[PDB]
Amino acid sequence: NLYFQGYNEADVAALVRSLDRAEDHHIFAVDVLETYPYLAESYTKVCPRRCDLATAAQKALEGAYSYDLRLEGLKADIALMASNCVAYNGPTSAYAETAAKFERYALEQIDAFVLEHN
Ligand SMILES: COc1ccc(CCc2nc3cc(-c4c(C)noc4C)ccc3n2C[C@H](C)N2CCOCC2)cc1Cl
Repeated sequence: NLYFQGYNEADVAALVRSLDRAEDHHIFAVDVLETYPYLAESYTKVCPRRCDLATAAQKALEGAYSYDLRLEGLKADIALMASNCVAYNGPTSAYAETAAKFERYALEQIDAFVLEHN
């Protein structure tokens, strides 16, 4: 599929929005530094690169993920969200457990979208 015309941006953005779960206490909804702006110095030392679901839904509408055949770019942004949460909060916290659960749920929804759309 060398000439894949890309996934519909609105469709990808609705997929990203559906990854924001109440069972995850919405911890991935918005930038950590929008919620905790004074954490910036401490958080950036550990996590130089950040992402969140509101930023990803915005990037989806700009077409940031549309041209990856298997939405590899979106999967990398989900992995970053999850990884930063494990790294900043520690592997024994309930946050790290929520990050691992969210990641597994998100990759399954991404794969089901790819399979459905194609
Ligand atoms: C895993 O168990 C929980 C998870 C989260 C909480 C506390 C809430 C929380 N604890 C949070 C921790 C983070 C966070 C931090 C700090 N570093 O990475 C992440 C991700 C980010 C958001 C967090 N949020 C949600 C923030 C307060 N909200 C803003 C308003 O809209 C709803 C969401 C409590 C529990 Cl019991």
